[PDB]
Amino acid sequence: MLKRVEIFTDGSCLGNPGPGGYGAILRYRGREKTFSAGYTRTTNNRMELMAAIVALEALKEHCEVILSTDSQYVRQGITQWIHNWKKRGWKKADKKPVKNVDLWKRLDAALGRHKIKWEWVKGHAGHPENERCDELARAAAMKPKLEDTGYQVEV
Repeated sequence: MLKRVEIFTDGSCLGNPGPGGYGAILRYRGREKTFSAGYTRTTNNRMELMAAIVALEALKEHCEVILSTDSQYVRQGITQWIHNWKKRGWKKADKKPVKNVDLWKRLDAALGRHKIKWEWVKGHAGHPENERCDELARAAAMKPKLEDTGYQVEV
């Protein structure tokens, strides 16, 4: 019987773009482990992705993951865009590069190593783990220690 793990993620910025942060809760057999980190300058989308990335990468063996988030950016990514992007070797129709391809590739990579089961949520109501993640992300964004080297900023 494959290890079953639940993952909750959320990421955001104190003004977008701006100081950002993410928070993830990885639960297993009633025991939970927290994950968080703050960056000097980044965007909401990157954080939403980072959260899922770090959590998934934390796993050290094949598992059955039940990933839950309220991020539409990640939702649409996984549900639609992600498939088409890979076909065109990571490049939109108008030849423009896909945004945050660095993090997307990383997420995809991590995803393929487990049996994911996505669960898209609406608000905080009836979703305590997620609310908690949001809390983690904000606190981390208050005093960021890391730096998002993959963030371009751009003129």
